[PDB]
Amino acid sequence: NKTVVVTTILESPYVMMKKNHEMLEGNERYEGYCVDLAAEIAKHCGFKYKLTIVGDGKYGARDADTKIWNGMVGELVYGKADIAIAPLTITLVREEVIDFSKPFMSLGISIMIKKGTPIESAEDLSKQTEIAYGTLDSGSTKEFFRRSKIAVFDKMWTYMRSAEPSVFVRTTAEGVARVRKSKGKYAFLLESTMNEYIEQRKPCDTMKVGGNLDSKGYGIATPKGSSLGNAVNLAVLKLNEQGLLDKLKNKWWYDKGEC
Amino acid sequence: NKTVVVTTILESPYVMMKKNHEMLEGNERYEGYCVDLAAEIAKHCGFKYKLTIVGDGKYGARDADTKIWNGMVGELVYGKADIAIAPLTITLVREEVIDFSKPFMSLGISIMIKKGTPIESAEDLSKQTEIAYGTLDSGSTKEFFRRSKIAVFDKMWTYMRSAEPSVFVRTTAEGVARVRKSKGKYAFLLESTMNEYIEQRKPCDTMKVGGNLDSKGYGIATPKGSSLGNAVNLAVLKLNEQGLLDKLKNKWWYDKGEC
Ligand SMILES: N[C@@H](Cn1c2c(c(=O)[nH]c1=O)CCC2)C(=O)O
Ligand SMILES: N[C@@H](Cn1c2c(c(=O)[nH]c1=O)CCC2)C(=O)O
Repeated sequence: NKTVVVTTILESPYVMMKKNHEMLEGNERYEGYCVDLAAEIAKHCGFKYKLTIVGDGKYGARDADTKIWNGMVGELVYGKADIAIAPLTITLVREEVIDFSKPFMSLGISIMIKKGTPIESAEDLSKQTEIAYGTLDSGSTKEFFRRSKIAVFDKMWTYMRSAEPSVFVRTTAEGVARVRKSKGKYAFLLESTMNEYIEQRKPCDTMKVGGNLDSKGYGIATPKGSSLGNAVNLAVLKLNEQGLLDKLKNKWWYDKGEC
Repeated sequence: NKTVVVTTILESPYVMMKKNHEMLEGNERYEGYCVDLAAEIAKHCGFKYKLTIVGDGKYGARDADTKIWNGMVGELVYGKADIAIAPLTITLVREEVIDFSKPFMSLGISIMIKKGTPIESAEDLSKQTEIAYGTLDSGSTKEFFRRSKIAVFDKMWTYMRSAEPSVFVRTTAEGVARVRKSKGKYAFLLESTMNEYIEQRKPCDTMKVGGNLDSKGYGIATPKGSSLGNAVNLAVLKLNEQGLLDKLKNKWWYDKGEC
């Protein structure tokens, strides 16, 4: 009856503006993993959709003061969009306010260094200060450290929230650029699948080291009680079971790898 | 109000009989990953429970003809249990008849060989016959090959269902024993986490080879429309975020690894 409003975010290689996008219109000006994923889900759920880029360019966090949800989560919570299709992490605080399909991608927080950086693990970073390190300000990664009770991760958090100048960045591209220009003096803590993607991008000067600090997954989100919830969940399971999600990952990560 | 009836299955190291269990009673008779997980979930959701072993010793499949569900899924579907806590794979067909919490453990189908077997991937396997290979005669792994349309997995499936003598086994233990006693002439297709578990068990003559064929997860299951659903799902997320699920895996997989 109505065109589904999808909220997503400009994050390579999930959703990106096609080259010379000015000559394009609607959904055709975007390309990426979640762009392809959106098409598949729509086709399987039988619905027309419109891709929109989240107004504040954020994922989703609740302000402790105003208790207001921002980012894509907020878009769904306050009814500005019908569904969110992006690298959105399934978390307890978010699951309490919105619904998540089963994960369409598995991942965990990882460490990105400039090749050559004498860092092999989180503990390595924790017991040193020569090499600074941070995370995306805002996001599930930052929250992980902020809420963790585990010795190593709590030590890291006390360091990061106190660091000066700030060790946090506004976007992934900023973290990546910061690592690249810090001559091995800055390590970026980000989600493994993004870490892996950048490792295959010129100038091929970064790499993921160590194991993941945790294990989470990205899920398709819908506002609570949404009628699309059930169908989308089944669509995600179906797509994964047919190997489609694996192919989409290959296509955007390695088929187009530049290293 | 009522003691929650938990249905689980004897599958090491998820649920196992303690030494001299005849000396013990109730839940104290069992130990393992799911036993610990069950206790953690119950504590967080605030309910008393009784661990029970699924009658037919199966995970859950629908009979094509009678369309009746067996195993743990069947116990939930037909109201014989309130919740299922075990290495139960989240699949589309199952999600259509029961509810699953988000995954508490990630996995994928993998290849188990006796040390020295000249096999490294599903493709090697599919391109030969001297080395027999199969899976459990029941479960998601078997179902994966049965419904797969990917050339490699289809070829493998056509071989397995035609194979004589039968390459399917009644249980993991049998799959392992067959691998262990086949002089390298039999490979077992099983879920990664079990493969990894057995690789750390004496005689230490088996190992995992190649990447996983797929990417899936185990979830706590409840009957569709169960009131326990929400709280359980939230509990799994919390346990994961606090890092308890990772601790339980280390404890049952590596802390007591015998190799
Ligand atoms: N997925 C997270 C957002 N997010 C993302 C990346 C990261 O490194 N850290 C992080 O928190 C890379 C892409 C998105 C969320 O939902 O908050
Ligand atoms: N997890 C599956 C059951 N199962 C299991 C293993 C396997 O190798 N294959 C399989 O289908 C080892 C652990 C249990 C299900 O839910 O049906």
